[PDB]
Amino acid sequence: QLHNGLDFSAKVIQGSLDSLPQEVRKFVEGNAQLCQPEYIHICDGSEEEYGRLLAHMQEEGVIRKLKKYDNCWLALTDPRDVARIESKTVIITQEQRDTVPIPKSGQSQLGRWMSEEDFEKAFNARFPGCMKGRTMYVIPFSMGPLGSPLAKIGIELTDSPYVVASMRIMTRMGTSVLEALGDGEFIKCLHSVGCPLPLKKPLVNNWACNPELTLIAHLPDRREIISFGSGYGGNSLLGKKCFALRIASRLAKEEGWLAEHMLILGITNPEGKKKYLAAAFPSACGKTNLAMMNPTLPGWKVECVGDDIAWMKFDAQGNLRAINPENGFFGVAPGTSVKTNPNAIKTIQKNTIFTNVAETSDGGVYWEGIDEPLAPGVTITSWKNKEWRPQDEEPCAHPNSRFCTPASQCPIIDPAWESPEGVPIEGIIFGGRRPAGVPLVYEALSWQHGVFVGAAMRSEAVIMHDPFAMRPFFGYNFGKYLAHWLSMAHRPAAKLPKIFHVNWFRKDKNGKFLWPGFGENSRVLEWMFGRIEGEDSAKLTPIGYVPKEDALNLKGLGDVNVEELFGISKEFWEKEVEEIDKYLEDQVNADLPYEIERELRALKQRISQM
Ligand SMILES: O=C([O-])C(=O)[O-]
Ligand SMILES: [Mn+2]
Ligand SMILES: [Mn+2]
Ligand code: NA
Repeated sequence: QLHNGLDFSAKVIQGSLDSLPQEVRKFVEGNAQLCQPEYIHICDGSEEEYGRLLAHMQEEGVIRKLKKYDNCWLALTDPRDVARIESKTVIITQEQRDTVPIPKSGQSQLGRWMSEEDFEKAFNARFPGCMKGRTMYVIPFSMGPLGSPLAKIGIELTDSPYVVASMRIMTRMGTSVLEALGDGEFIKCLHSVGCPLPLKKPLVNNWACNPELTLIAHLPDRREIISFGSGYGGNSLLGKKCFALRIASRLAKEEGWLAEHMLILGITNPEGKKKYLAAAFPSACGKTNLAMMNPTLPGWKVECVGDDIAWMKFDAQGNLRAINPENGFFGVAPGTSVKTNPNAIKTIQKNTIFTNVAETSDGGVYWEGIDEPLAPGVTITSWKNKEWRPQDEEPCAHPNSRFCTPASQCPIIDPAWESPEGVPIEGIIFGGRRPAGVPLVYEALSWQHGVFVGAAMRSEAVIMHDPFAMRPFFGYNFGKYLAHWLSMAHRPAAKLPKIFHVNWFRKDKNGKFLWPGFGENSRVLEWMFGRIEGEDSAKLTPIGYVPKEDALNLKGLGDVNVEELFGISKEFWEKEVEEIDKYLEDQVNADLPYEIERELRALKQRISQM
């Protein structure tokens, strides 16, 4: 430099620009030049850093300590900033069609593209000087076990201490990640709450955000994630959805692997034989519930590898190896009870950050569906910081409120949850909320049919399409994604996992659920287990294999309505197939793999013959 305006060394309050890898320093310094932070804090990932940052946020009123628990915290946000906003979530590529198929109707439900040109304008409208008066935190994080050949590293720059704290839980972060990275490639993650000081607008609930300018951008060819205006969850914790789904799915396409919205669980039978299963459900269908299920069948054990995302790659032996890229659970809080999820309740008792849940007068947490009586006299403060009663119109916790907890604390965390080589997947489970027509469980007829079943997934929010549970998350053209899945069948040695589809939520003719669910879902898993083992416990139907008469263990369940629960009606499925046909033609069109259209034609024909 000729002057003093490019070297940010004097601004570093922890760490050293001289200690960073070359490309890390350039990423850090270049963005400091643009965003103009008062300070640069290079995170070390220490407990000391963590505790002090927590106490600082506490003193500022950004978070509250929950006194009932061990080292637990509560953040209440500005009500404008409570969730991911897909309309403000975009992927930038040279051509639109690389990001999304071109829909015949004109409006895509499979993603949202922005031109390079439009993003540049948006970027320039947002980031210059955006961190004035704030600390820029530098988060070196690994997605996956540090030593895993399947793990990927990112650097996230942020002006939110809430993000730092949450990222510590959700990823492996700190000095060891920088040491592991060296001069290797990393995903560039830039985040700002978009409120430079002095504040131009009112600070609501001590929660910095810029709703009008909120934009969550992905530049896969630049390996960059750029997010502005939201401090919340999947908008700000850049490793989770942005990196481990959107960027990663593109990388996976390029490199021969898969990045998927799937839980990973290990299940052991009463004979000591263990299998790993993956399952993709929409974000309201019992995913965390299944991942840390407490099975009701004697002698069965379920252990949790991950509850949200899976990175999967065939090894030289042909086994589909999976890792959980995350280091914690960012779970939806309402609906979590000792009934629905006893192991979740146990996990979140300590070292856990809660966001937008209710607080009890004795320093505890509360939300809809917690199904836990309070002592008389104990009162509730809602997520809106106001007195609340169980009979009031509005809920005490926001529907998208969250716990943010360490994975290592789950009482049934799998002993291989951090194994570098990953765990061998033997089955993949798709599923949704369908009150009618769709059986409790069926098995895909082939890999190609299995990919179709994934592609055809629909779930009651109105029943909407959500293929592979990836609708908000495709890093690239969904048709190409289908092609990618299909190509797995053409590599020699590959042991293709059996594919199943589940529906826990089928109802009778008056609104009553047909299946008790929760821990009883172990009875369905047992069937899958046996089918993987090659047992003839199946009956052929037009939609795939279903359990034979008496194949399902229904002991202790009373009078289960088997005929309704597993009923398949021509009328319903004629409608179903036409709807899938119209959806795929519109939304995928020219990019629809031949094999998928073939499976569609085949299903239609099987239905026509019943
Ligand atoms: O936060 C999540 O996990 C989601 O929205 O799928
Ligand atoms: Mn998810
Ligand atoms: Mn359930
Ligand atoms: Na707050």
